[PDB]
Amino acid sequence: EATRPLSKRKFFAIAEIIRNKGQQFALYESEAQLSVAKEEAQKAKEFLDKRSVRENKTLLRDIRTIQDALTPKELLEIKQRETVRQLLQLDISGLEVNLEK
Amino acid sequence: LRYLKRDNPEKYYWTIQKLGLNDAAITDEFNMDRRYMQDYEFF
Amino acid sequence: ATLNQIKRGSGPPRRKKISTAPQLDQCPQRKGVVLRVMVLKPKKPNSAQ
Amino acid sequence: MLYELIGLVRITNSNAPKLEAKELSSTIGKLIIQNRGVVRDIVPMGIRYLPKIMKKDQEKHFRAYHFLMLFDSSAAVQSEILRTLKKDPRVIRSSIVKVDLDKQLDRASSLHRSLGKKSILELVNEDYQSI
Amino acid sequence: MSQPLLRNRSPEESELLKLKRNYNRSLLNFQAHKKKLNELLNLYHVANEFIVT
Amino acid sequence: TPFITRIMAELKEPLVLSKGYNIEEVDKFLAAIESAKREDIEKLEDRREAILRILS
Amino acid sequence: MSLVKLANTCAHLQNCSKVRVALTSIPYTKLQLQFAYNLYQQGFLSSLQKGSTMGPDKDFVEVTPDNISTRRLWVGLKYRDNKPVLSSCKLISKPNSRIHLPMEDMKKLCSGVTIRNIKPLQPGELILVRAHNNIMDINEAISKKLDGEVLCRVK
RNA sequence: UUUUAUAUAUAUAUAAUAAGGAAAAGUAUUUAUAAGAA
RNA sequence: UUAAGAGUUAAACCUAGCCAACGAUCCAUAAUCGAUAAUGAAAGUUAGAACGAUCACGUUGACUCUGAAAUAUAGUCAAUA
RNA sequence: CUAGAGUAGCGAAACGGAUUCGAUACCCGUGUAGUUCUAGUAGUAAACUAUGAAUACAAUUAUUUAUAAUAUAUAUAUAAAUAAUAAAUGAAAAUGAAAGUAUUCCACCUGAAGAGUACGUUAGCAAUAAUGAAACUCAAAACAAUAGACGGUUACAG
Ligand SMILES: [Mg+2]
Ligand SMILES: [Mg+2]
Ligand SMILES: [Mg+2]
Ligand SMILES: [Mg+2]
Ligand SMILES: [Mg+2]
Ligand SMILES: [Mg+2]
Ligand SMILES: [Mg+2]
Ligand SMILES: [Mg+2]
Ligand SMILES: [Mg+2]
Ligand SMILES: [Mg+2]
Ligand SMILES: [Mg+2]
Ligand SMILES: [Mg+2]
Ligand SMILES: [Mg+2]
Ligand SMILES: [Mg+2]
Ligand SMILES: [Mg+2]
Ligand SMILES: [Mg+2]
Ligand SMILES: [Mg+2]
Ligand SMILES: [Mg+2]
Ligand SMILES: [Mg+2]
Ligand SMILES: [Mg+2]
Ligand SMILES: [Mg+2]
Ligand SMILES: [Mg+2]
Ligand SMILES: [Mg+2]
Ligand SMILES: [Mg+2]
Ligand SMILES: [Mg+2]
Repeated sequence: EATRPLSKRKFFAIAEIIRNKGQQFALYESEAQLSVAKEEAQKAKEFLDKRSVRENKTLLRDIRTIQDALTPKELLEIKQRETVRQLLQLDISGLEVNLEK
Repeated sequence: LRYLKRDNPEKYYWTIQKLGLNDAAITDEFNMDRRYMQDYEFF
Repeated sequence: ATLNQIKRGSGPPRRKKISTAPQLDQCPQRKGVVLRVMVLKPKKPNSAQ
Repeated sequence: MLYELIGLVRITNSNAPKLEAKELSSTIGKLIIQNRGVVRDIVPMGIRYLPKIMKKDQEKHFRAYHFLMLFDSSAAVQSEILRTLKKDPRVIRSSIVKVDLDKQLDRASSLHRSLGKKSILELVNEDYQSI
Repeated sequence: MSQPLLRNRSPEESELLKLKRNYNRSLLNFQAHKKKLNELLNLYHVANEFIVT
Repeated sequence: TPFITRIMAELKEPLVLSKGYNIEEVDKFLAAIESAKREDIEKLEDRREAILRILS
Repeated sequence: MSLVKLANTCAHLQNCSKVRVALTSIPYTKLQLQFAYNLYQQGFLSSLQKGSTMGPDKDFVEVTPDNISTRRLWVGLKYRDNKPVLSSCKLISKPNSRIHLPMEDMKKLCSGVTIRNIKPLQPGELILVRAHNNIMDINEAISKKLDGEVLCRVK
């Protein structure tokens, strides 16, 4: 809006901001940085945990040992580590039942 | 990404931050000219 | 031919009538001094002195 | 990646032509398996006169024991196998071609595929293979 | 001429349409995975001939 | 950049199978096939190793 | 409200008139529907019909976002005395140069006076104007005292 | 078309059936104006 | 300092900015315009003599008094004659 | 062209042999650079479809070409390439799904010659590349097609 001369080249002054897009573009930037840091940390923790699981790491032999049993001590240890059906239940069955639902 | 900025600025900044880029890398004119390959040591 | 090309200066050439007597400096006539009187031969097919 | 190798091994001992092909097959298979590979098939093509008097190093060959090896392996050790084949005097000619597995995991060799047996399961036939 | 050209889809209709589309996606994913499992079984049936030792 | 490094790492982990296969899923499926057929151990392990090498 | 689409429709109608097809299809939108209705009222089109991309609608179909992409407006063209009734269809206000006339300039254009390089209205011609997202003939827009965008010529 | 019938497993196949006919005489100002030739 | 804003001028201290290929800066040229004149169907194009409006100048450049307002056809100083 | 290596054939230039009134040319011989590879400079071609890109539409036929079916047969349908066309356009040749009907954007042109020349500027190791006039001269200059003449132009007959 028109104003007295405030300098050699400046003769107008702001009066109001209809759209705050420029203002929001920095708030969102800082918020994005802060959120990305924590989400990074969480997912990196998950990846490290999965690496540890794979480091810890014989299913065929074990299942056959349970099957032949149907000796006692190793069988118990494998138990701690229709039971054969539960240990071999596949995610595909879940997909089938979900699709039917 | 420029369209995403024009549409959803919050998700735009979230995405560029997650991908390792900044606002300037998206908004500024870019060509893979020899000057870029020399300045950023592509090879 | 496009609208924006006409905007940038495209258009018909001006029918600018070039001066056939530049040395008069847009004057009806100029006073002068004769340096020499010369007898020329016209271009063919014309022939005269 | 599935690779079909077609080797043309030289015959030097007229009494036991298969010996050198045996040694070469053992070497290549050992390399493939010891570098995290699989040897799906070894098809023993027979003895054949070469189209011309082909020359490797200084010896001139007129006939060769042809043989085929279908093996699943990686690109790096595949190139290593090719390099070993090329410098080996025993292998007159060698050629490795990819057999694509984009659609079907199991595929037969070019010879059986040309005969009509697309897969090795068909080669070994199908009874009690629905388990 | 002065009336709406189209009838807006109700939120309930959109929900039903989204459920149909999700079912289509999950169905195609299911046949893809089951075909992959079938190929795995067929490869197992011939794994005996393959030399690893 | 954390994301690209994580993705490259997950690709480079051991026992990663191609063509949309999961190692635990493959193992469970093989065990299920063996149980169904039951309803030679080194040879079964050889089949498993060949399958893993092909799908590696 | 795409003037590009109105131009495409104009060219389509001209091409259909040249090859003398009895029926043709145009996009189903409010602007196109109003333009076709205005042509039909003047007698330039034989009939308006709503239909799919394959043909007219056998039974009445409600218009929804599900089928909006496949909807079309089918217009029947007229050919009388071995001549097409709808011979030429052109645009006045083009996308590159859009012409919005006040009412007095619109009267001047109807009265034989060239305004902004638009040829004056011809006797058997129709000029269409858009005012407040409504399409009408130039005479009606003058009678309504509405300043408007001068779109197209149909002779 | 619409509706209904029989038969068969809310739906499907066959058969029949169709409501759109109204009349009447009389009740100008038109606009601005672009020519080529050797 | 002014009646009055402003790097307009003078002083001080900060920031690194500002214009520009939709043409900056520089150079050449030019008094500007009209319900004025010419021309054209018109858009426009040309002129800016004559009528009228504005500006600048009164041989050249700077400064000063008076004044509401002048770098005045004033004064002072210098340049030219 | 700049560095390295390479150099079997071909082959500017050069050296000779022929032909010729003359050979500075065509023909012939030896043949340097170059053609080749690596690492660069440069960014010009009749770099052509002498035809910028995108979108909507536009009447046929024939082949293919690529899919989708249905039972080799449906001379099967949907697409694109090619060829000949209708309308349309065009000075015509001709174009023909664009040189058509329309919309949007960009680049380019304003008589011939002077002239893509001079001068300046920018870049390159350089050759050069880009940008790019003016004066002077003239009533010319060019495109398509027509009828002739002509060809060390073809074929057919007598
Ligand atoms: Mg200020
Ligand atoms: Mg101040
Ligand atoms: Mg200043
Ligand atoms: Mg200061
Ligand atoms: Mg300038
Ligand atoms: Mg002057
Ligand atoms: Mg002056
Ligand atoms: Mg005057
Ligand atoms: Mg002037
Ligand atoms: Mg005077
Ligand atoms: Mg004065
Ligand atoms: Mg003075
Ligand atoms: Mg005087
Ligand atoms: Mg060299
Ligand atoms: Mg050489
Ligand atoms: Mg030679
Ligand atoms: Mg000659
Ligand atoms: Mg020679
Ligand atoms: Mg070269
Ligand atoms: Mg280069
Ligand atoms: Mg050149
Ligand atoms: Mg060029
Ligand atoms: Mg060109
Ligand atoms: Mg032309
Ligand atoms: Mg040059």
